[PDB]
Amino acid sequence: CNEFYLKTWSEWEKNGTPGEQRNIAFNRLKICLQNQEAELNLSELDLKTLPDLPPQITTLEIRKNLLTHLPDLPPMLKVIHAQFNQLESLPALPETLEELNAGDNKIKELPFLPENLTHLRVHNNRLHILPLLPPELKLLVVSGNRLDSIPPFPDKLEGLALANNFIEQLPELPFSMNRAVLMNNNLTTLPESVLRLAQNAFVNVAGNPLSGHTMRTLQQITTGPDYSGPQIFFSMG
Amino acid sequence: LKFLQMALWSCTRKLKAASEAPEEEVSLPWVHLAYQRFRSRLQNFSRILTIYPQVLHSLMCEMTLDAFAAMACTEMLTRNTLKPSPQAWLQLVKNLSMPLELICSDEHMQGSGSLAQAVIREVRAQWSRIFSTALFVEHVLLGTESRVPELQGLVTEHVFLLDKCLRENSDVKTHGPFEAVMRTLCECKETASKTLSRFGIQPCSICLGDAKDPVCLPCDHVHCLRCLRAWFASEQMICPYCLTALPDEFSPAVSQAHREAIEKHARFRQMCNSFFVDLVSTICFKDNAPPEKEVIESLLSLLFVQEHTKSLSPFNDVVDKTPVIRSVILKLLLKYSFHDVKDYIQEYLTLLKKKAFITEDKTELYMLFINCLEDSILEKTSAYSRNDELNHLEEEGRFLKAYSPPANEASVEYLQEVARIR
Amino acid sequence: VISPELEHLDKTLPTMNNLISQDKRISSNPVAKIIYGDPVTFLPHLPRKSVVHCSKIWSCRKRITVEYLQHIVEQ
Ligand SMILES: [Zn+2]
Ligand SMILES: [Zn+2]
Repeated sequence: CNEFYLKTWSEWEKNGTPGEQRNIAFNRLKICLQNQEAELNLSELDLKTLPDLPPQITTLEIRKNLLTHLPDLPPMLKVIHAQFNQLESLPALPETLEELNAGDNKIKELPFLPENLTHLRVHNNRLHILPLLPPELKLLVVSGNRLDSIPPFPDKLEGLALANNFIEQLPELPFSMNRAVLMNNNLTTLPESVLRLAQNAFVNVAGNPLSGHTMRTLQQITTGPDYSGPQIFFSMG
Repeated sequence: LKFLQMALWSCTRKLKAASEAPEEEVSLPWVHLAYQRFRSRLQNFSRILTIYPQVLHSLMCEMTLDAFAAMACTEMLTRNTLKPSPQAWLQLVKNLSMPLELICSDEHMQGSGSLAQAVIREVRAQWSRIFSTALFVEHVLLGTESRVPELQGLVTEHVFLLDKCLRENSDVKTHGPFEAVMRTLCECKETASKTLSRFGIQPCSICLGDAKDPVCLPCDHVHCLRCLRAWFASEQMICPYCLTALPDEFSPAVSQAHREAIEKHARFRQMCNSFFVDLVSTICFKDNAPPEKEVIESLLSLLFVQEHTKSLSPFNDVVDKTPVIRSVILKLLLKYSFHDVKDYIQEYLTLLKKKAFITEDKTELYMLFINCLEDSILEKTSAYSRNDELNHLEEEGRFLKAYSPPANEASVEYLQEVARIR
Repeated sequence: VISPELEHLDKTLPTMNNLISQDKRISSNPVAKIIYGDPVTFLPHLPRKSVVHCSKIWSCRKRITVEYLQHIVEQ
């Protein structure tokens, strides 16, 4: 089907409207297809639509394009950096997805997150609720969205970002945490467990209308140096 | 001269038909009476033709030539949109506004027959639409020209899209047209944002405003320098919005392209906001009848971001860092009779005071209301005649006789009593 | 010479008002306490329950005129 895949890409090419560096895309796609390169690129070519691209790729940059929708994603496309497309929603994430960036897209609801999603970045979408997270979610970036509630966090939530969201209360952050960012949410109160973390976790809660008594509580607890907890921040200026 | 003859002739026929008796003969005296009774209508028609003589070609028992002239004008403006040049069309619209709004005035057309009323019914939809479009030009287009000419073509296109969303029902005092204008202005702003930077424009993921002193990165997300200084504490220079792998040696700086882009989008947002404000003030809050419930509810829902306060705007991208309160919508609603708008004003007051933007010691907030209410009365009272002034003073005496007194809080009727008493 | 002085009236006038109101010649007068201070200190009949029964809600107010607009434009 490789012949049909590049053929369809040339066919979409004949649809080439102004601004679309489809020539460069077509060469990159064909070289990848014939050399069966594990990676493809489409960045900055102002594309508005994607045909089906080579299957055996495990990485891809399609950033800074103008797509509003994606075709089926290859089963092996582990690593997507699709920042700044115009996708209104995310099609099927393959089995082996290990990393995705979907910044500045127009998605409003995500498909299911596979088991191997060690990293996710979906910043600046228009989501209102998040699908379930896998146990190995070493990273979740969900900033920029409009989430009013947040599902549970898995075993290994090392990296987290939640800014610009509407989350009001946070599940328990286990010792897996090392880099938390939770600013400008609807945070009513957040647990003391954030203290139990290691001595190196960055934890910011700025911009939130948190309980003034909860902040005074966390100062009282940390200023009781008995804690070996992380470095906690509340606002800067 | 022929058309003025036809007008004064129809006026004379109408006036004589009410001669208390049959109108066997139409003598010369009635021509003066018709002129005296229909003076303003005829002078307005003359003014119209002076402004837009072409109307004559469009024209070619009752006085109707003024209304037909108005309809002709609104058509030779809806067809001649932005011709010869945006400034000449805007200026023609503006000049005609006074006579067209006179013709669309119920008092100006007292005694108008069914044909004149039927004409004016449509002339009002056309004029409201033309005025909405004229304000959109004046604020977004012309300003775009000097400040952000890269967008001048796109705003030109959206000018006509505005005319079309108002075409069918141009009474923006209703819900459909108001929501449609808002949808149009949001689509225009989004498209302008995509134009000024094909990576778009997004606010600083730290301060959630637009990135003053923009600092771009190998991931193209934008932040402020001062925000990156505060951010650079330790082990956490890697962007939050992205969790990028940082080569620790990285040290940022200002990328000019984005500061210019942001400046352009801020000028654009300021112009669109000024347009929405002017539409609300001039068109929506114009009639001698208050707008519907849904329009006012929507305005109040917009003033608050779900809370944080902002200037009167349809965009959820500008916010008063401190909870600022401003008098605009109160001044607009109070234009009408307090008895109709009191529940809107009390909903506004309670919605501010719902721990949303004010906490306690609200004596200054109430003074805002007290002054706005006082303005409404002063505004109305300065219109009164001397006999109406004496009648008003009598009514105030009767209110002072009738006035007699919960605690720990005020209400808009109580604040209105306080304003009136003051 | 004069303009520098008028520019700062928002600050300079409260100072003089205080110095006059606090003078022994005046501070023992109730009318002054009504004009400058809060009479609640010295009038017991004054209600204190409703926010509307404060001292500011019953304070003076800037009368809007053509001349005041003219001054503001000039500034
Ligand atoms: Zn910032
Ligand atoms: Zn990034």
